[PDB]
Amino acid sequence: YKLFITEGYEVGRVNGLAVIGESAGIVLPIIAEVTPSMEGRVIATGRLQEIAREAVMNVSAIIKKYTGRDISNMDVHIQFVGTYEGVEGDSASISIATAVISAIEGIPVDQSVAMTGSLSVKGEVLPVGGVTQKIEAAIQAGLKKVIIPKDNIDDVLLDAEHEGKIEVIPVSRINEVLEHVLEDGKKKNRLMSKFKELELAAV
Amino acid sequence: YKLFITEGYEVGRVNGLAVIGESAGIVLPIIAEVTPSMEGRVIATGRLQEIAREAVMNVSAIIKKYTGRDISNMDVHIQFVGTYEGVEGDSASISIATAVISAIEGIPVDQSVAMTGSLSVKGEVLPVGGVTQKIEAAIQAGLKKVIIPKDNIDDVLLDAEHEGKIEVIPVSRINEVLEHVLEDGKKKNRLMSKFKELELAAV
Amino acid sequence: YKLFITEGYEVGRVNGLAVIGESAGIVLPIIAEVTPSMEGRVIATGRLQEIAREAVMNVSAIIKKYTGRDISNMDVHIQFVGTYEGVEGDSASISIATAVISAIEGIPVDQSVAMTGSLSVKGEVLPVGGVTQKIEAAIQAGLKKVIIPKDNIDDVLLDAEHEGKIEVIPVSRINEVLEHVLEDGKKKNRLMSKFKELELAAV
Amino acid sequence: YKLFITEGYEVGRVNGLAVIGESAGIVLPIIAEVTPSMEGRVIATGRLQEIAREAVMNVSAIIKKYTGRDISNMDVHIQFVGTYEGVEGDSASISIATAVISAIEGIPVDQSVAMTGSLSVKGEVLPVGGVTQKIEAAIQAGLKKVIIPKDNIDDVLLDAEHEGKIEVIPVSRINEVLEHVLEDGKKKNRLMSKFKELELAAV
Amino acid sequence: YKLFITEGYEVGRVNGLAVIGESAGIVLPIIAEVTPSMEGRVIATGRLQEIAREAVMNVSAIIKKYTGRDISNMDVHIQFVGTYEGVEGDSASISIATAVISAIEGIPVDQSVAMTGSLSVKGEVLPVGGVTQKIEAAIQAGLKKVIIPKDNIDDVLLDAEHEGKIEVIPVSRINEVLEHVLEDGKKKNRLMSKFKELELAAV
Amino acid sequence: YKLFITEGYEVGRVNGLAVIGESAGIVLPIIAEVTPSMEGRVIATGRLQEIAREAVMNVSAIIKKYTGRDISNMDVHIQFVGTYEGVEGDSASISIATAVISAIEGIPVDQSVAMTGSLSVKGEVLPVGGVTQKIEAAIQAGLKKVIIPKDNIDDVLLDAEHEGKIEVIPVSRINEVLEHVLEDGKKKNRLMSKFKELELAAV
Ligand SMILES: [Ca+2]
Ligand SMILES: [Ca+2]
Ligand SMILES: [Ca+2]
Ligand SMILES: [Ca+2]
Ligand SMILES: [Ca+2]
Ligand SMILES: [Ca+2]
Ligand SMILES: [Ca+2]
Ligand SMILES: [Ca+2]
Ligand SMILES: [Ca+2]
Ligand SMILES: [Ca+2]
Ligand SMILES: [Ca+2]
Ligand SMILES: [Ca+2]
Repeated sequence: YKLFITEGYEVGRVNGLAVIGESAGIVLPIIAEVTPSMEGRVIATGRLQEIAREAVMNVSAIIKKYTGRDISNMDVHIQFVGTYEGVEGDSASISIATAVISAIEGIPVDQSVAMTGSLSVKGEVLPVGGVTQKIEAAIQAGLKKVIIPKDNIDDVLLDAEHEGKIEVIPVSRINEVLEHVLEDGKKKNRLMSKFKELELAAV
Repeated sequence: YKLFITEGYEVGRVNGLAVIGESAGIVLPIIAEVTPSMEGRVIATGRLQEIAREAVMNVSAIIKKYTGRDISNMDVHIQFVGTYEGVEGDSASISIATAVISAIEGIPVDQSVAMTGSLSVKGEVLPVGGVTQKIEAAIQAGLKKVIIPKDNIDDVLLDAEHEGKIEVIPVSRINEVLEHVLEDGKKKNRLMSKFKELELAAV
Repeated sequence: YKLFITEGYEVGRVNGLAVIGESAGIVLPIIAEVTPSMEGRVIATGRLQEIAREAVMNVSAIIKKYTGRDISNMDVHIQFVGTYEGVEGDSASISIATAVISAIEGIPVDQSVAMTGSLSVKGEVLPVGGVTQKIEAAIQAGLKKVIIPKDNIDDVLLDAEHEGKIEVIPVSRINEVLEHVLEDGKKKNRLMSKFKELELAAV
Repeated sequence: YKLFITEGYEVGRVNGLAVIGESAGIVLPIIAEVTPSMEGRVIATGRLQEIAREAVMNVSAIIKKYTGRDISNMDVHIQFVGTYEGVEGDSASISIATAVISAIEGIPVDQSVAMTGSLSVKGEVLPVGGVTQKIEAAIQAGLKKVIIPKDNIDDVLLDAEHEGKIEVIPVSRINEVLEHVLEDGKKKNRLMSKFKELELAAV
Repeated sequence: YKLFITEGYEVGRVNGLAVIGESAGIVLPIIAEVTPSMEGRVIATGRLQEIAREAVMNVSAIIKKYTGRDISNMDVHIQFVGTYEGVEGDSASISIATAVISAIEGIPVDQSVAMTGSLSVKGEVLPVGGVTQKIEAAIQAGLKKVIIPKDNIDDVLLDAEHEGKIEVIPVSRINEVLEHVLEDGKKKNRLMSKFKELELAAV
Repeated sequence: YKLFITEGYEVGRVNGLAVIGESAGIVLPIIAEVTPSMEGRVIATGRLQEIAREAVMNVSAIIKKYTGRDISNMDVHIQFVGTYEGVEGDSASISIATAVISAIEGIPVDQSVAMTGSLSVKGEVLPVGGVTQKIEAAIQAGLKKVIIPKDNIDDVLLDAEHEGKIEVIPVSRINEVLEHVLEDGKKKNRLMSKFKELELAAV
């Protein structure tokens, strides 16, 4: 049995990447759900709950500004799949942000694409540590692609036999992440049209 | 005397399964109660309190979304029956989730059915470790059926004389767990009607 | 001098029973006090503080649900009388639960009645170990009655000359414990009227 | 030089009594200070730190209930004067409780009065071991009076020439201890007025 | 990879300075975003969230008074780039205030200029601790200029080889900070015209 | 660098006095700003925000009654200069009230005068604790005068070498505070003319 899925499309689930110990990479799947608040809360537990809060607050800024979803009146539940002492997650993890966008919009995410990076409140993907070891974990898991922050491209140093095994996609901003992982369709086209103004503002 | 009941129907009580040490299985009964908050709290103590928090937060997402119960204004008390050093429970244990649903709805649970698995915030039952040893513990306890995550079916390897002694029921999602363990009746039919939208969204 | 009282009625004090070593029984008196929180805390120290927490959290569920006392805004102080290495107390000890109910309601407890058992969050008295040795300790202390969980009746095996010396009262639920130990009067009648719904829900 | 004072009145200092080895008595002075917490802590070190915690938690119940001092927002520092291997202190020692009340109220304690006993969470003074040997230690120290738990009066057996040398004062409850040791004055009268409800509730 | 940018102009991003431990300086970039409130909230998490609240409330006074932006009907998201135990930020940090003004006005900030100081509700820049160590951190980061409170000029003591490497700009008030860091243009000229009345009122 | 100014006149800034720990005095400068509400809010953060609310609500009564300023349609921002765990401020601090009056009227306050006291809703200055230690802090800061509540005159006990170093001014009411600290001029004369009716009503 595995705790991640490696192919196919699922709503609210993203294959993020993290580190354990100082250096070893892991696949850290995130599952998100949004509910009416019946003020809304970020509902998370465990050692990574602060990263969940960072990611959800940061993605909420972009969701309010560019899509107009009233995420402040939602409860946002973040689940980390897999429990390990010593996990270090990405600040404001883009995997968590992506899972929330998927959950709110009902648009599934490609499970064959892993990702790492930190989401800024403006929508930029900021660089992170451990990118080589995270890519190695994605290869060992049988994933097809890995999204990384563009400023981490020169941090990648793979041995001879991790080379050629995974596609590495550098990104600047969240809308590029979404382009690469959301299932193609009308819903996706509508959502990306809203995030166009984020891209225009940034470039 | 035993600490579990093996037949009959009881509100708020579920025969979960866990491991002690690395490998040995145990029956881990859960008892849940919900109260008005007089914000509500998850009230749990001991070594497994984090699993209780995970389960209750995850089941709360599905309860709010699909049934509309205001579980955020309830106190949720989780009790683990039996105290053992070295118990490892299922992340977000489905036994705890089930006990909470039973307690809130007032619908009793079949004590002859044990279960193991992890509840996702979306209602899926995720795979767990130790399923063979947990099934062995259920057989030694005299239980009739065991619910397991479907992805763990190929993890089961029972000796000649544990074979034929217990029914093993693989599940994908929480609504299937409820179908197998809640007492038949009008209350159950009403509740399952609400969870229909979860099943439709998932398939 | 003794550390327990064996006759008479006192608020907040209950003669519980425990084991020391593997097998030897002891009388373990509990004294409880409740105070305004000036969120409230469970205040306990020593080797048995976890049992105190279990008992107080479990009894709080039933107090909130059936009596409406705002115990979440109280500090609950639990004292164990007598200090011994190697004491094993009853999980969620009913003696502690009873002491708390007595303390909150101001209704004294019969000191001639000892008790053992574990309180469920639903109000049931769950079975415990060592009941014969605990009854022996109650007899040696000169107590008149001992409340035990009903599922432990067939665990009792007393020698010829412990026989006939103490009344053994099996119980299913907390309201029966209270019926046997609280001082008769208007206060008691009012309290038991509230716990009637617990009995009805259980049977 | 001595480590105890035997006459006069001092804030926060009480001449308690303890045992060393199995049987020998000692005077064990306690010094307490309370500070704002800048949640408050019980700050104690050494072999007797658990007795300090018991005493301070138990006296805190009575302080909150009857005097309304917010002792939960104070740090409570307990010092044992004199360092000896093998000291056995009184559970929930009344000397520690008294020192804390004195420190919080700013009312000095009579250094000519020693005391032994255990404080209940309800304000009762519970019996202790070794009272004869503790009285002997108080006589050898030149103290004038010794407060003991009333249930220990029949434990006193003094030789011919310890007789007639010290006044022995049996007590039921903490308010009687305070009456005997706090310096007379307006502050004391105000404090004792608050503890009147404890005495009324007890009798 | 770095977490700060050292040249160029970006909306909503400012290179602030902080201390870690007692003495060591760090560059602490701030990213701000403002959104419609869909009352508005200050949205911040982590150890520095109180400094974020102080800065945003203080800058809001000056924004309302002098520019008339309805910041009370905005959500203000503050992100600290870089996560470190033991960071001590500037009270009411001017870097946070500047980031908010930039975000609301859409006027980018010079990334080659670091800053430290505390914003008063009247628009003054108040002195801070650790200015030498903060300047050292800015030099080690390759920044070109550092804005400091004027009252901290005599606190600067740089070794021989930190000297000559960075321009140090003392300021009295926020409008001077903006003059030094906002990108020149029509937007900036319009904004500074509004803050003219702040300067006139102050001098 | 210091966080207080000790000479000169500034709008909206007052050198208040507070205590840290139990006893030590500190200078606690307050800075206030008022803005149109664009209902108005009291905007304050940190550990002292309740004192800010008390002071601003109490001073608002006197401002509405005697000066007719529509302070209910203003936002009132209160800043405490200096951040310390364990600060205890004056209830309804007169320093905060004074800062607000100065800010609304545009009349600067003498920075050489410190003050302590609590403002009543009727304009009286009520007594406070720690006045000796607060005066000591003002002397150590190099302030020239300290305003105290008249009922605290007999609480002052300064050592030989704090004596003769600061002028101590006892007051009954807010209009006397203003007479001593507001800059002389036409604005002040106009304001004091309005508060004349407060003095007449009080005497
Ligand atoms: Ca390729
Ligand atoms: Ca590539
Ligand atoms: Ca079968
Ligand atoms: Ca099957
Ligand atoms: Ca009988
Ligand atoms: Ca019987
Ligand atoms: Ca005598
Ligand atoms: Ca006597
Ligand atoms: Ca230069
Ligand atoms: Ca310069
Ligand atoms: Ca003079
Ligand atoms: Ca004078």
